[PDB]
Order: sequence, then structure tokens, then C-alpha cells
Amino acid sequence: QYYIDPTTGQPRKNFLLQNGNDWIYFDKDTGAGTNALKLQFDKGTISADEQYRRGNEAYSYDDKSIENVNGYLTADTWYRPKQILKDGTTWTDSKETDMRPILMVWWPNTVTQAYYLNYMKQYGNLLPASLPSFSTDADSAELNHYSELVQQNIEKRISETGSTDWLRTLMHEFVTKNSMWNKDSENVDYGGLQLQGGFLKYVNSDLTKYANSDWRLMNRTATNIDGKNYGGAEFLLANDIDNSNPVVQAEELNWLYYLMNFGTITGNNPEANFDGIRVDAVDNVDVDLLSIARDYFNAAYNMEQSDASANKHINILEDWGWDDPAYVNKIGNPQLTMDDRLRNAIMDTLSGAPDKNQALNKLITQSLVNRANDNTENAVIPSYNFVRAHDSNAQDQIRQAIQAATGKPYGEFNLDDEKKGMEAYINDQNSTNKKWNLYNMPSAYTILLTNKDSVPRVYYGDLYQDGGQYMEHKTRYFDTITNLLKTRVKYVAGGQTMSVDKNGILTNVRFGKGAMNATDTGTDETRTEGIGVVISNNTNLKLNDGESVVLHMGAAHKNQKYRAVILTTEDGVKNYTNDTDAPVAYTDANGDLHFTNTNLDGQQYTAVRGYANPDVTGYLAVWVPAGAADDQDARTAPSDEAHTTKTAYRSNAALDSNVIYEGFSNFIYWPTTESERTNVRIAQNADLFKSWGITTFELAPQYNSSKDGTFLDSIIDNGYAFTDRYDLGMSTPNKYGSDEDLRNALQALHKAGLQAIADWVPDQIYNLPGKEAVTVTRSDDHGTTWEVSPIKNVVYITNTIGGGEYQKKYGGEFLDTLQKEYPQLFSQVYPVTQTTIDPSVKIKEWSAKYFNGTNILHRGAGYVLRSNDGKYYNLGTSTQQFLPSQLSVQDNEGYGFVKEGNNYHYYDENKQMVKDAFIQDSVGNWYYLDKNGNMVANQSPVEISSNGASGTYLFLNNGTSFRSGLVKTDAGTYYYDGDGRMVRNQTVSDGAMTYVLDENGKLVSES
Ligand SMILES: OC[C@H]1O[C@H](O[C@H]2[C@H](O)[C@@H](O)[C@@H](O)O[C@@H]2CO)[C@H](O)[C@@H](O)[C@@H]1O
Ligand SMILES: OC[C@H]1O[C@H](O[C@H]2[C@H](O)[C@@H](O)[C@@H](O)O[C@@H]2CO)[C@H](O)[C@@H](O)[C@@H]1O
Ligand SMILES: OC[C@H]1O[C@H](O[C@H]2[C@H](O)[C@@H](O)[C@@H](O)O[C@@H]2CO)[C@H](O)[C@@H](O)[C@@H]1O
Ligand SMILES: OC[C@H]1O[C@H](O[C@H]2[C@H](O)[C@@H](O)[C@@H](O)O[C@@H]2CO)[C@H](O)[C@@H](O)[C@@H]1O
Ligand SMILES: [Ca+2]
Repeated sequence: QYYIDPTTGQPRKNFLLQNGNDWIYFDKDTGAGTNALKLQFDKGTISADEQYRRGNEAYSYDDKSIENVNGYLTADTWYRPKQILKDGTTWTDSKETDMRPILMVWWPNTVTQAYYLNYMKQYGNLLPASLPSFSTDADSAELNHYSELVQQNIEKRISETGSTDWLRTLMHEFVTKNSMWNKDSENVDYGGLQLQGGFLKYVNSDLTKYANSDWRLMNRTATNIDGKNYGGAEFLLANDIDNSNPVVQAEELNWLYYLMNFGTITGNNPEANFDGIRVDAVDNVDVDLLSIARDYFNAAYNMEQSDASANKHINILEDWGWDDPAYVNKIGNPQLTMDDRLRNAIMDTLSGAPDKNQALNKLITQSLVNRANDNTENAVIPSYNFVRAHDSNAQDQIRQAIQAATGKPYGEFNLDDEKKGMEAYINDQNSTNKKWNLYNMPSAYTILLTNKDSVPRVYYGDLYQDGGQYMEHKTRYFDTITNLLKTRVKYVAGGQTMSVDKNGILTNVRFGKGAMNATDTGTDETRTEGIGVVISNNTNLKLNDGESVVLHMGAAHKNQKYRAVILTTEDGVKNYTNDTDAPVAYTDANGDLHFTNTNLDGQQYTAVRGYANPDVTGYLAVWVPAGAADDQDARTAPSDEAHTTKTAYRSNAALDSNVIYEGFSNFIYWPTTESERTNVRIAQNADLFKSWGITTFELAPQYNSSKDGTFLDSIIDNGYAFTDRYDLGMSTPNKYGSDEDLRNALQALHKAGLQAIADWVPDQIYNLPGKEAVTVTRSDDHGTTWEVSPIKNVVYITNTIGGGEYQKKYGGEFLDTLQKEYPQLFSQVYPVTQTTIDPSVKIKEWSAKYFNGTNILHRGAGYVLRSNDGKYYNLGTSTQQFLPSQLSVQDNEGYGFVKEGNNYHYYDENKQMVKDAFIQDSVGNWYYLDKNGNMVANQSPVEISSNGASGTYLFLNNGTSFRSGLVKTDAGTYYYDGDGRMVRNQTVSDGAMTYVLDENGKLVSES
């Protein structure tokens, strides 16, 4: 049962021997002999082709074996295969860490497969650089051979690097070059409020049921409560919160309570709570939120009881829609509407270039208030007005200056870029011809701060340079505007008149406290109060000799000395902060002040004429009575008299006595030292703000920025773009300081008698790190289906799960207290939902079910993998378990080596019988299927063309092709080479053995 050559001691291995009628086969490994005629084909044999198919199957359909999102697969999915083609050569059982890209073994179509091969060649170096591009007409057999070659090469590179890090990067780079897997399939469009290039609305589906909602009532703003009109755009930025969901509404109330009691809650400090809110993005949320905030404020503070009660909590609305004020008034002015008519009148008549400004008359009429003869109180819709805001004529133009100074694309910049753009923006601000800054700021602010029936709001960036550390540099308008502010405190009160003369010149008068009309004789304090303003926007203004400008100061101001507050000069303006050295003018017996093209009593700059300089383009002069005491204060305290209408604010002298300060710019820099922190500096300057008559300080939103760079707000970290609603400089400081700095700023403000406004931002949340599979539809800013998009009811990977530790800690945590103290909040029925809020679920973590939609995420319409007929692959978590065929186990019945009658056959991948072909098995044996498809296993030399020319083969009874071995017969000994072909007429070596074969193949000698 062993065969040795007794003369050499050496054993014969892989040796077929005839002994009489018996044949003995001595095996390859040990030379152990068996009856050759009883060798049987191994029924469990599989081909090398089948071994390859199976190696690449998924190890299992576990979450652990196949990267997924809610069970769905993506173009980025890696998986654990059953086996790894280790080092490109050796199939080896996979470890749990042997993840491989699905795109190594699967492609959505042959085109993408072809493109994959070209990419892996060109950028991966995973095929020879010489090889020709595979084209659209490329053959499947050819694609598969080179796909297998890429795998072999990938495996080789993994073996040498010991890593797949490189392959993660390479594969993702390839993925993003496919339209179906990048922004190109997402219909990028910036129309309307698609600020980030488009939206996907979330829709109900059986495929993503955990993301369903019964709400998502969109665009239900002041003009669209019943949903039967168009309304404002629901979608604006990032992850849109569904504020029509009663559970979300209760969480919005919870958050509002957190802000209003922030000091108590986070610092056990009753001096560090906010006093009012700004409602951000009013026209982009369910208007129910306005009544919800109302009702909370009513219950906590009795807002509607009196002016004294309402005015202790000044609230504002970011409500741009021109129909909003009528509605806000109807619901009780719980938060002050803006007057966007009036701000636009300033834009059209003062703020434009000399060739743009329109007739000044618009200032009188285009407003919630007609100001020709404003001689009454509590008669109009109360409102705030402003000339600029952090995002109104600031952020676009400042980005334009940065683009100009650096040449980088619009809205892209680092800190150095910003500084360089800021230098260009300030130089422009200091020019007569401005490209990026508004014109006539002193005149615009003069209108802002001398208007009756208005709460003016002063913008930080008109006092201090927008970019810089907080309050680091002043604008050219700082002296002008603060002079206006102190002057407003001291003198501005009573009735108002405005008119425009035949020369287009505006006269604006306030009579002083105690006088409503030009004919009122006034009270004690009227005399040295009031103000007279002359404005032109005509840089070429020239009065003809004899023509005049008359300010009708009124019957309280007959035969009276006036002095200038502001006069225009050739190069700028002159400010007078008190009577000293201020030019004077006297009213006549009627109370009229007269100006002409001639100076008054030799006083330079007292003639009316046009100028053009960096301050004034046109004309500005401002006059007040001389001889006011230094402590004169023309403000009115709010009455505690019961209201007789359902309203918080009323437009009257007490409300008018308020000034809001928007105390930030988007372009405040991150502090380099603790002393540079915005909130530190606010705390130190509370008495200064007070001295300007600021009664409420609007702080920036205090939420830590998501820092994700996806919009300006998360580039310059203003606090409008955040993951964690309750994290106010708490996990780490915000741009303005730590939460302790915020609390100290609130306390300092309160010590000075100022209120503080919390910026309430219910519209959206950014940068949620948890992926989620959600059925979506590409849509416009109103959630109208984007008709040309293929993304309609398509599963898409969103970033919707998370919200930070403070949302977790505080989410829904004050609802108990609110229900206990103010049960009436929980029975109110809101007009859009037509139901109450729902405190029964606390939101501690966000997910898709709580959102209306998302900006487009550039993952591509087909990022979530589907079969040809549109069926989604899935582990079975959210829909039917279904995997690509290459990942799945196959039914092996009638495939591979099949016995039929007395013969074995081989059926290929198409269940087709294989004829006249060699097939190798998984352990390296070769078999041959003859021209009738029958395996040859007859142990006799047979002629076969493997292609040219004909060779002599021998197949043992198990079907294996005999190779690299001797066959000793009674008629002679023959040698078959490494290809299983009989050797004739040469000398060969096989290991230590040298064989000489004659022309018939008979062994002549060995050694
Ligand atoms: O004409 C309908 C018009 O209305 C809305 O736009 C408003 C927006 O809601 C306001 O906040 C503000 O910007 O004024 C706009 C004009 O009223 C829709 O959002 C818009 O698509 C639509 O054109
Ligand atoms: O901030 C959300 C707000 O943005 C848009 O409003 C513009 C407005 O159209 C302009 O007049 C400009 O001066 O400033 C605003 C803020 O950028 C939307 O139109 C509005 O509906 C939305 O609430
Ligand atoms: O608010 C006083 C103002 O009212 C009228 O103008 C309104 C007009 O009634 C409205 O339809 C609205 O859309 O805008 C106008 C103001 O911009 C008077 O015509 C006007 O003289 C008066 O100042
Ligand atoms: O065909 C391009 C098309 O795109 C946008 O139109 C949207 C539209 O805004 C939607 O409300 C809805 O009807 O689907 C359309 C896309 O199929 C652009 O607004 C439009 O100008 C343009 O024609
Ligand atoms: Ca919204």
C-alpha cells in the first residue's frame, strides 16, 4: 500500500500502477495506495466558479454583517462576505471585521459596472494603466473577468497595507461621481426659499412607517390658517420642525418656559431670566405658535391687563408678510409686528443711491401709521421698525465685499477672508459712492428715532463695525446715532406732523410731551421739548432766492430759541450733543422756524442745500429747543389702567418710549481672550445702553452652533443654526461666552433696568448625526412636489436623529409644572390644528416623524439601493427581506455537478449543460465534460483539444484529470505533465525527479 523505488529509497506519489487486472493509485500527499478502479467522484464537489459565487455571498443577513439604515442598503454599504479571497489567491473564512464594499461584487447595471472598472483603473490603479476603457457596448463576460481582477487586486492591496481605510475613501469617491448618487439627481434649485438648493418633504409610507405622521400641516401662516390659500413657505433651512404636531407644540412651549426661566433653571438665579422673545421665521411655521406663546405669556404675566403689565415683557416678531400685522392685531398683539411697509419707505427714499431714491412722500403714507397728522394714541397697530438687521441689508452685502476682496465664490470664506472683506466693506461704508452699504444712514436713523407710534430698533452694525471682536471698532455713525438716541430720550414726544414741499423737502416735527396738534398750547414741560427735522434726498438741491423751508413747531413754541442737533457739511455732518456751541435759530410769533439758501445770522451750515458725502446725500438738519435742563426726560411711563380691548401692547407715548437694541452682527469674531467675549462686554456696558434709552436688549440666539458650514449661520456661528435647542453656551461656550457669561449679562442688564430678549427659533434644527431612512419627495419651499424630479415617494437617507444632551435633559421637563400652574394652557384649542397641545409625550430626541422635511443632502435619488423593478433591498427590518442576488444564497438544485443515469454532467450559471470543456473544482482538481456533456472517468488515454493542438489526457475513475505523475502499465510507463498532457520525446523534471520519455511516451530512464 506504499510504492518505493528500493534502489533510491524514494516513494512514488501521485502514481497509477497496473498489477495484473488490478490498478493501484498512490496519492499525492503520502503515496498511500488505493484501488484505482473504486475511486469515486466526490458528490459534494463544487466548481471554482461556484466557490467564487459563494465566497462573495453575505456572511449573514444580520445588522452586523451588512451596513444599513433601518434595514435599507446604500451605495456606501459594506458587508461581511462568507469568504475573503485573501491576498487575491486564497479563499479564507471571513472574520467579523473583514468588511468589503458591496460595489466590489454588485452594480446596479452594466454601464455602472463598466464605469466602476474605468474608475478603479484610473484612480484606484487596480487594473493595468494600459488597458482600454470599457464602453457602453462592453460584454458581460468581459466585465465580470475584470471585476474579479479588481477584487483580486483589492485583496492584494488590503493584504499589503493591512487596512481598508484607503478603500473606504476610494469607493466613496467613485460613488459620488454617479448622478444617481450625487446632487445631480436632486434637481438643485435656489428659487424661492430653497436657500440650500432644494427640499425633500417627508411623506407617509409603509416602507418607513416609524417616520409617519398624522400632522405635517404646512404653510399654515397668518394668511393660510384653514389651508385653503398659499401661505408663507414652510421650508426654509436644514431640518424643518413640524410645528403643526401638538406634541411638538407642547415641546415648543416647554422650550419657551426654559428660556423665560433660564436663570432660575440653570443657575438658581432669578436675575438671569429673559424678559421677552423674538419669534424667528414667523412666516415659515404654523401660526398656532403665536397664540401658544400669547397664552403662556398671558397666564404667567397677565400681559393683557394693562400697559404697565404688557410693557414689562417686550416681544417682537420676525414677520415679513404684509398681511401679518392685521392678524397679529386680531390675536391681541401678543408680540409686536414689524412695520415692513415703513422700513421699505426708508429703503426707497433714503437708503438708495442718489439716482435711485424716490420722492420722500412715501415715508408719510407707506406704513401701519399715517404720519401727516398723527395726533392720537391707542389708535394704530403697535409695531417696531428698524433700518438694518443682522440679516437685512447686512449679511448679503458683507458677503459681496468678501467675494470682491478675496475673489472666492460667494459665501465661501475663512477668518482671514472675512477680515479682508470687512476692510473693503468699511472703506465702502466710509465712501460717498457706496456699493455695499446703505446711503443716508443719519437721515434713516433720524426718521427711525423721531417717528411717533413706533418702537425703533437700533442695529449693532450701525454703531460698531459688523466684523471685529464685539464692540472693537465704531462705525462713522456711532456719534451721530448715539446723539440721536440721547436726544430722543430728552426731547422726542407728543404729536407728529410730516409733509413734503414743492421742492421735495421733508419736514418732520414732534411737538413735545403734552401737545398732540400744532395748535395745542401744551403743558409745563412741552416748552423745551419736541424736535424739528429737515430732510432732502436731492444731492443737487438748490433753493431759489426767496424760497424757504418752514418747520411748524406749533403754538407751544412761539418766539423760541432752537439749537442744532445735526447739521450737514460738505464732507460729513456736525453733531451737537447739548446746547454748547450749537448754531441757533428762532421761531416766529407763530412757532414757525424758517430756513433758506442763506445762512442764519452768519452761522455756517444753516442754509438748506444739497450735499454728497459719506453721511448725507441730500440734506439733513435736526433742531431742538435750547435751554432744556440736562436731566430732561420726555418719556412716558405705562399706565396701570385696565385695557378695554383684548391686547397686550398699545401704540401710545409709553410704548413709543421704548427702544430695542439688536446687540449683535453675524460677523462678530470668535473671542481670542475671555475679556473679548460678547456677553462679558454686554455685562460691562449695561449703563451705556441705558444712557441711549435702550429699554430692551435683543441678544443673539444663544444656542451653540452646529458648526457644520451648511449655511452662513453655521459658518459664522451666530446661534441660528444649532443641533441642541437647550445648549446655551453650556456644553462649551457659544460665540458670545459660556452660559455663566450669558447669565451675568442678563443680570447686569436687569441691574441697569433693561429687559433682555430671547431669540426663539422654532423653525428648524441642524446637523443631527443619526441617519434614518425616510420616504421623501423633492419639493419646493411650500412642499409642492417637484414635478420633474424622480424623487417622489422614494426612500432616502436623512440626518434626523439626535438633538444633544440638553434636549435630552430638559425636553418636556417643564410640562408638569406648566400644567400644575397654568392648566388653562392645556385646554386652549389652536386655529390651525383645531385642537389642544399634547404634553403626553416628551421630546427628548428628534427623529423624522417630528419634521416636515430637510434641505437636499446630495446623497442622490438612488442612494438607497433598489432592484431593477424598483423593489428596495432590506435586511427585513422595515420591509421584506431582499438582498442583491450576489449577496444571497442560491438554490443549487440542478446546478453544478449533477449525476444523471450513469453519467455526471455540469450545469453552468444558466442551468445549461456544459459540453467539451474542462472545469476545475474548488480544491484544484480538473474535470472534463465531453462533447455529449458527460464527465470522462474511464482511466484511458484520450485525445482532447483544449484549443490547439490535440493533447493526450487520462481521467481517473473519480473523473479527476491525472497530472504531474507516472502511469506504469504492463506495456510501459508514461508521464503526464502539469496540464495533464502526456509528454513525448523529451526530458522533463518534476521536483527531484528527471524523466526521459521516448517518441511513444514510454519512460526510457528516470533519476
Ligand atoms: O404671493 C404669494 C407669496 O407669498 C409668500 O411670500 C411672502 C412671505 O411669506 C413673507 O414672509 C414675505 O417675504 O413676503 C412674501 C410676499 O407676501 C410665499 O412664501 C411666496 O412663495 C409667494 O410668492
Ligand atoms: O429669515 C427668514 C425670512 O427670510 C426671508 O425674508 C427676507 C425679506 O424677504 C427681505 O426683505 C430681507 O430684507 O430680509 C428678510 C430676511 O432675510 C423670507 O422671505 C421670509 O418669509 C422669512 O421668514
Ligand atoms: O396705515 C395708514 C395708511 O393706510 C392706507 O394705506 C395702506 C392701505 O390701506 C393698505 O391696503 C396697505 O396695503 O398699505 C397701505 C400703507 O402702506 C392709506 O392709503 C395711507 O395713506 C395711510 O398712510
Ligand atoms: O422644469 C424646471 C422647472 O423647475 C421649477 O418648477 C417646479 C415648481 O416650482 C414646482 O412648484 C412644481 O410645479 O414642480 C416644478 C418642477 O417640475 C422652477 O420653479 C421652474 O421655473 C422650472 O420651469
Ligand atoms: Ca417650517
